[PDB]
Amino acid sequence: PLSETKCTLKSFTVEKGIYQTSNFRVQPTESIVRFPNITNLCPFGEVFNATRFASVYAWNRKRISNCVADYSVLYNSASFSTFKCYGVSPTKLNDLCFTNVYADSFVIRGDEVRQIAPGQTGKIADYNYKLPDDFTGCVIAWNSNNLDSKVGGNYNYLYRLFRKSNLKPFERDISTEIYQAGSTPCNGVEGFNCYFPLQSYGFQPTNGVGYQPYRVVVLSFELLHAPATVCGPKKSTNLVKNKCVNFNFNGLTGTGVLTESNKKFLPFQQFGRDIADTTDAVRDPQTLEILDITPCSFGGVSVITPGTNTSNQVAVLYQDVNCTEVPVAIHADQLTPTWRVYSTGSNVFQTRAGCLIGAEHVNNSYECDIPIGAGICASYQT
Amino acid sequence: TNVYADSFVIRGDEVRQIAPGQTGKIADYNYKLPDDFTGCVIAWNSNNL
Amino acid sequence: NFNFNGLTGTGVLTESNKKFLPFQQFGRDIADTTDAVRDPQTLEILDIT
Amino acid sequence: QCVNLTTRTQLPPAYTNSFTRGVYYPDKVFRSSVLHSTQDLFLPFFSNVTWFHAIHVSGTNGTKRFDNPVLPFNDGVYFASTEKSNIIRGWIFGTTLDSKTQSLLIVNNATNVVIKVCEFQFCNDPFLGVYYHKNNKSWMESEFRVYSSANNCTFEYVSQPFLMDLEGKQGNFKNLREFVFKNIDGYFKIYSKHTPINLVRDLPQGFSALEPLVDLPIGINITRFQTLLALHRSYLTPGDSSSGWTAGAAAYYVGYLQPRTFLLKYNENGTITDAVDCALD
Amino acid sequence: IDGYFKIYSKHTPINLVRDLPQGFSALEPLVDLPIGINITRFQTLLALH
Amino acid sequence: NIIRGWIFGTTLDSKTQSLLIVNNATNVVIKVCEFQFCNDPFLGVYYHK
Amino acid sequence: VDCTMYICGDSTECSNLLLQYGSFCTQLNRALTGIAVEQDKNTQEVFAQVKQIYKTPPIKDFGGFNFSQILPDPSKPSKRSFIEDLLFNKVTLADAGFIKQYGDCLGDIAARDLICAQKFNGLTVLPPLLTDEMIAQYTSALLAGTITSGWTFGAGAALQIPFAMQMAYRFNGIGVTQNVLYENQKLIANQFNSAIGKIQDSLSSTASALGKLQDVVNQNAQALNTLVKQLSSNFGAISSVLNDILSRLDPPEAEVQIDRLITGRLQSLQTYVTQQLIRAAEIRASANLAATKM
Amino acid sequence: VDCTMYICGDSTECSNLLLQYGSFCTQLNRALTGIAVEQDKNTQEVFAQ
Amino acid sequence: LSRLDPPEAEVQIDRLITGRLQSLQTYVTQQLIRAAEIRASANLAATKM
Ligand SMILES: *[C@@H]1O[C@H](CO[C@@H]2O[C@@H](C)[C@@H](O)[C@@H](O)[C@@H]2O)[C@@H](O[C@@H]2O[C@H](CO)[C@@H](O[C@@H]3O[C@H](CO)[C@@H](O)[C@H](O)[C@@H]3O)[C@H](O)[C@H]2NC(C)=O)[C@H](O)[C@H]1NC(C)=O
Ligand SMILES: *[C@@H]1O[C@H](CO[C@@H]2O[C@@H](C)[C@@H](O)[C@@H](O)[C@@H]2O)[C@@H](O[C@@H]2O[C@H](CO)[C@@H](O)[C@H](O)[C@H]2NC(C)=O)[C@H](O)[C@H]1NC(C)=O
Ligand SMILES: *[C@@H]1O[C@H](CO)[C@@H](O[C@@H]2O[C@H](CO)[C@@H](O)[C@H](O)[C@H]2NC(C)=O)[C@H](O)[C@H]1NC(C)=O
Ligand SMILES: *[C@@H]1O[C@H](CO)[C@@H](O[C@@H]2O[C@H](CO)[C@@H](O)[C@H](O)[C@H]2NC(C)=O)[C@H](O)[C@H]1NC(C)=O
Ligand SMILES: *[C@@H]1O[C@H](CO)[C@@H](O[C@@H]2O[C@H](CO)[C@@H](O)[C@H](O)[C@H]2NC(C)=O)[C@H](O)[C@H]1NC(C)=O
Ligand SMILES: *[C@@H]1O[C@H](CO)[C@@H](O[C@@H]2O[C@H](CO)[C@@H](O)[C@H](O)[C@H]2NC(C)=O)[C@H](O)[C@H]1NC(C)=O
Ligand SMILES: *[C@@H]1O[C@H](CO)[C@@H](O[C@@H]2O[C@H](CO)[C@@H](O)[C@H](O)[C@H]2NC(C)=O)[C@H](O)[C@H]1NC(C)=O
Ligand SMILES: *[C@@H]1O[C@H](CO)[C@@H](O[C@@H]2O[C@H](CO)[C@@H](O)[C@H](O)[C@H]2NC(C)=O)[C@H](O)[C@H]1NC(C)=O
Ligand SMILES: *[C@@H]1O[C@H](CO)[C@@H](O[C@@H]2O[C@H](CO)[C@@H](O)[C@H](O)[C@H]2NC(C)=O)[C@H](O)[C@H]1NC(C)=O
Ligand SMILES: *[C@@H]1O[C@H](CO)[C@@H](O[C@@H]2O[C@H](CO)[C@@H](O)[C@H](O)[C@H]2NC(C)=O)[C@H](O)[C@H]1NC(C)=O
Ligand SMILES: *[C@@H]1O[C@H](CO)[C@@H](O[C@@H]2O[C@H](CO)[C@@H](O)[C@H](O)[C@H]2NC(C)=O)[C@H](O)[C@H]1NC(C)=O
Ligand SMILES: *[C@@H]1O[C@H](CO)[C@@H](O)[C@H](O)[C@H]1NC(C)=O
Ligand SMILES: *[C@@H]1O[C@H](CO)[C@@H](O)[C@H](O)[C@H]1NC(C)=O
Repeated sequence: PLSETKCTLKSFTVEKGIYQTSNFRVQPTESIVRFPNITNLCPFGEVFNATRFASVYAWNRKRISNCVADYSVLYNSASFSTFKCYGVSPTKLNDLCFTNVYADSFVIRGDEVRQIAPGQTGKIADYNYKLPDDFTGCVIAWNSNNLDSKVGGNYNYLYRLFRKSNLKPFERDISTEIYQAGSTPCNGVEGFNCYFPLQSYGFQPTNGVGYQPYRVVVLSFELLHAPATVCGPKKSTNLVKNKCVNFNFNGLTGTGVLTESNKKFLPFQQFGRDIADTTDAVRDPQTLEILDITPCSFGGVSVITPGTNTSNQVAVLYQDVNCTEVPVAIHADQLTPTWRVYSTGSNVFQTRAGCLIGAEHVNNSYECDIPIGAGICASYQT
Repeated sequence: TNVYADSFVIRGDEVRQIAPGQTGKIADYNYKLPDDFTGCVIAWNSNNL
Repeated sequence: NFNFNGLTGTGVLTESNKKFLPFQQFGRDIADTTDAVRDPQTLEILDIT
Repeated sequence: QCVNLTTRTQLPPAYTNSFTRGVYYPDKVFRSSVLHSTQDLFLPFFSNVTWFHAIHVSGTNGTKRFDNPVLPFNDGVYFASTEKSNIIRGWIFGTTLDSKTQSLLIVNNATNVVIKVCEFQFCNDPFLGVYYHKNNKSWMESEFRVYSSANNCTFEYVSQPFLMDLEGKQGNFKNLREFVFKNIDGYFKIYSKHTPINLVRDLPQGFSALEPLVDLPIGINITRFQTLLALHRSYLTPGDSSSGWTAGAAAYYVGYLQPRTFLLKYNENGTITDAVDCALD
Repeated sequence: IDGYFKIYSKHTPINLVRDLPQGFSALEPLVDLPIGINITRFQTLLALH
Repeated sequence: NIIRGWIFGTTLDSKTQSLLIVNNATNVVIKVCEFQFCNDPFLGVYYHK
Repeated sequence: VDCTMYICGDSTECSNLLLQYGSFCTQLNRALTGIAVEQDKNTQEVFAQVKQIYKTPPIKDFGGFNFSQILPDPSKPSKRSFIEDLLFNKVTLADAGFIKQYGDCLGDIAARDLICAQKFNGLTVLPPLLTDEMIAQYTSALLAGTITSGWTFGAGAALQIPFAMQMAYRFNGIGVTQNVLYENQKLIANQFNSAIGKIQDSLSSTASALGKLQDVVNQNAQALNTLVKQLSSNFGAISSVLNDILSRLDPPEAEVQIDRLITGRLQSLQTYVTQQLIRAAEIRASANLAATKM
Repeated sequence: VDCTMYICGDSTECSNLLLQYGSFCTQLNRALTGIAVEQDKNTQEVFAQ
Repeated sequence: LSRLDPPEAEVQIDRLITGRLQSLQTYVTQQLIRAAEIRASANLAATKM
């Protein structure tokens, strides 16, 4: 505490007085990792080794649940030229759980890959497939030029060229109502100013790169605000109560002291929030117990200092510690804890201002110097 | 100053994994740049060599 | 006319809103006359008027 | 096999105010929106309850006490307890609580509930207990020293497997377990209610009625009974089987039933919400 | 909204005769249906006796 | 149990896909199809005597 | 204020980034310290005016006058007068003379208890140097001083003066002849004794007069509660919670989000300190007048 | 001060974004109100003696 | 709002909102300082009255 005062004041010398210091803090000693009881691996094969992809015209949406998102399983044989995540840094994927997870699946032309991103325009972005402005997922794409290609052209892949308006995010429209143009009434018949709304792709194996077919997978998911049925490969540990710990609960990290709670979460609520929107309770993913999370740091400390040009001894006042040696129960497993002080010395004095450690106490009274508080002062004497 | 050049051959789809902050088998197991990388990266298609 | 698990009587059976505890088969009114029963096959509560 | 615990500090009994506790539903009848007059053996209102304060593990001059005395049954027993860690686990009901006659043993042990009526040779200082710690943080139960032997067993009941929470806790009491035990005409009738609490020192003031729970067809003479508590043992408290133990975080109360008449108030859903002890004043 | 048809609900006992009861409660999330369609109008389906 | 379902959509006609939600006897079915809807759709219960 | 805890409570990455806004965190602390020093000086200037602490005389014969509800009641554990107990009982403080222990917040209660919630966000309250008992001793001394010597208890050695004479001199001061006091001594004493009882009864009945003191207390409480509520603001960030930022983002992205929250939290603290300084100037002015009037 | 109008006068998108630091907008007005109240008291103390 | 899509516009709007709030905070602070001075003047004037 004296050095802390010296650092604060940018000085090697501290004048006699009272200085405030940082709150008393303790460090966490172990980490608790908890994930839901998921035993299965996610259907990476079905998603990336599919016999067929939908045309962009009428894209598919697969729901994903009760599995491990171990993305590394694709490292042995998949190769993706295109990759971009929007709602999360990709380096964090293995420490997170994912929820409300869906995989959109379709085929587009290579020059159209750039139109998938949110905020883009063009015939695909406007008429076939669109992501929202605030998309929170990640996009994967690759050059399937030996799967989706045919010598005479692959005409099983279709896209919409005409619509009277643009699509909203995640919409599909499979209507074949003939497109009318030029205020020229049309009774469903292709002709002047009347078009079938759909067109096919070529995708011959002999075309240049911009014309090769590409497979696009869009992973749409949410993080940290709901129970998850899909999670990364990180292994869990046992949970320790009434200790200062580090933790990871379904991707939500932090530190603090976990205590049992009496809060009653609804069946769909995984996490709670306090009055200033900070998580203060969680529902454990393996057993649905509710635990309150209390910060490790607390209280306050101040230091009673004689001039440092006289003595390097100081006395320390603890704002949240009584120091009265009240008899307590013996926990069977735990040993009775100590006072939240940096050190307990030879002189412990208890007052209304908090307990003071290191100053001798006398029953005398005098003129105030180096005021401590609540009727108490101190001085340096032989 | 303190100038070094790192040099290697990878697959073209993996070029994107060189940038710091990326993941993938190269970014995770073969070669990685730091979060605060202060340098510059150059790459090209040596398809005839 | 009726017989509910041996308890006989006559009257008009209407659906009720009384909530019997899991162990209560029959109820009683203010002058100790049965005025509701729990049906033995489906646990519906019927008032007897 | 059993052992006498020899480290207990000798402390006096405490007494408390029963207030309005010990009320139960008089029959299996649905009643509502009515006041009803009945007669039965009930804990009298504002009665003298013996307080078996039993958490004395604290202090340098330790007061460790594991209080499991034999108490009279009289006309029926009001029993209640407050606990935070599943310590109060059972009872012995009988004549002399000895091998000479049959008696009733009810124990909630880890993973099951067993009720037997046997000629048990009971321990003078019976107990249950949990010991394992250190290699892993799970607590494990292994001690059962209630009786050394038993024979001529009848009414053997075993419940279904379950898991039990053994870990000791700090903080307030969490579980109020209220019971009424009666021995009438061949039946041992037990009524009960489990209510959440957050108290620190004594039986909470308040009112509820207990539900019928069970009727046990056991034809025995119950004159006295004994409360069965579990011990906390660990690496932290060395000693042999008579000394290497601590008291856990639980305590209990005993009152007695007397014939009384009551006015009971049933609300619109048939819940007893209040009562008048007609002989109180 | 944005590809989802969100439905919230609550089921409450009533004993009214003529109109929507006055009172307050909040509905629970129930379900999120991932249906990418344009809903502009709707129709209520009733059964006949 | 008369109010059993809803139709949600564009024109509520066969030209486009729309959402049909119905609570029918014994089950609940939700489908999104190019339905050719009735102008006066209904469900119903008949048998008696 | 623990200016680190308010911003980066229990967060390592935030804590290191926050080191850059260094002398500023310290500057806020200096400003609050200066206020705290003045609050004790103000108390001392108003009450600790005379270092001679006089005991209430054993003689209560101050002419026909009573004064017992003004003077300290020796039968109480307190050193307060009857009127003072009412003043103290009517103003509501969140608490007083008590220290909350860390273990007291290890429960659900931490989220309901504003004192606990403020402490966990680095906001603390310092105890006064002078206690109620010491103040009671100062008012006791002043009363003993003025009841016996009156004007002369100050500006020199105290001189005892008969109470009737003290008032005769006070009347001469106003310009009322001394003859009035002696001729009407019983009237004056009866009017006074009645007036004091009326004040005491008025105080027992209506506490609204104390609203000024209640407001000082409420205003500081509100300012601290505001600092806690403001923690929820995003300030351009994705989320106001550091843990959400740290969980989803890598360092270089997390840093942007963190800087946005640090700036916002700093604005909240700077605003707080400024308001406390303005309020401090106003309380000093009141205290200076109070000291002057004493 | 109408602290919303000053920032997002007649602008919906701005207004919604402005709701996040909402307590602040309120506190600015509270401070101004305190001044405004004191101004009438000052007049009263000087003249209404 | 005219030239930018929402997520880009949000950056630009946040800069202006922060800016405008800082301006208002400055205003309020100055008014509070001036208010202290006017009160002092009023108190002196009241004393002289
Ligand atoms: C917060 O919740 C508690 C506990 O209630 C239980 O948990 C909730 C989350 C819900 O799921 C509840 O449906 C569930 O019961 C509430 O405490 C309880 O309140 C009820 C009254 O609503 C009390 O009932 C009384 O019981 C006495 C004795 O029988 C009667 O005389 C009374 O007339 C009345 O029926 C009940 O005892 C009480 N529980 C405990 C342990 O004290 C709490 O009120 C609720 N808070 C709020 C703001 O709603
Ligand atoms: C500091 O400790 C004293 C000592 O009392 C004991 O420890 C307390 C924390 C509390 O647990 C007491 O019950 C213990 O006896 C406290 O003084 C006590 O104050 C309480 C409340 O008024 C009173 O019930 C006790 O009898 C007092 N005990 C004695 C012997 O003085 C004091 O309040 C504590 N200060 C704090 C926590 O701020
Ligand atoms: C996707 O399909 C490829 C095959 O095209 C799978 O890769 C093969 O995996 C087996 C082991 O099961 C190896 O023996 C083969 O040598 C691999 N083939 C190639 C070309 O590398 C791949 O595992 C499938 N991916 C998923 C997620 O199911
Ligand atoms: C959702 O359906 C509505 C109703 O049909 C569409 O709005 C109409 O669009 C046609 C052109 O296709 C116009 O001629 C009408 O005047 C529009 N009506 C109204 C009330 O605006 C709307 O465009 C559809 N949305 C999407 C994304 O397709
Ligand atoms: C606890 O101590 C008591 C004595 O205070 C023991 O009681 C005696 O036990 C012996 C057998 O060892 C009998 O022969 C005596 O007749 C018993 N005396 C009485 C008065 O009962 C008791 O057995 C001890 N229990 C344990 C578990 O050690
Ligand atoms: C708790 O009591 C049960 C029931 O008495 C114990 O389980 C029995 O163990 C015996 C061993 O001889 C078996 O023959 C029974 O079939 C078991 N019963 C059941 C229902 O499984 C159980 O071991 C006791 N708990 C502890 C911790 O010892
Ligand atoms: C925790 O560790 C203890 C100690 O090794 C395990 O309990 C032992 O189990 C063996 C049988 O495998 C018994 O022979 C020992 O007597 C037991 N120990 C004690 C002190 O009684 C316990 O099973 C482990 N628990 C978990 C969850 O791993
Ligand atoms: C209760 O158990 C005892 C055993 O402790 C029974 O005693 C029997 O006594 C006869 C005497 O002729 C012996 O031949 C038997 O072998 C004994 N039985 C056993 C199991 O040892 C006694 O009969 C039993 N009483 C009842 C009612 O069951
Ligand atoms: C209520 O709807 C269900 C579901 O559509 C009907 O049951 C289905 O009947 C078809 C007949 O072709 C079967 O192929 C399906 O397998 C059945 N589904 C299920 C879940 O059983 C049911 O018959 C309808 N109710 C009534 C009264 O007609
Ligand atoms: C001052 O007035 C008080 C009453 O306000 C007088 O003391 C009371 O004396 C009666 C005697 O019957 C007691 O019952 C009251 O309890 C006393 N009250 C208090 C507050 O002490 C007191 O004697 C008067 N003193 C002088 C000097 O006139
Ligand atoms: C001045 O007025 C007061 C009343 O305000 C007079 O005192 C009261 O006289 C009545 C006469 O009936 C008594 O009952 C009251 O007890 C008296 N009050 C007090 C406090 O003594 C007083 O006499 C008048 N004085 C002069 C000079 O006219
Ligand atoms: C799921 O529970 C079983 C016990 O039934 C346990 O053995 C397994 O390790 C748990 N699961 C996971 C996915 O970690
Ligand atoms: C119960 O009776 C005993 C008799 O020794 C007495 O000391 C105690 O105070 C009584 N307690 C109550 C709560 O009435």
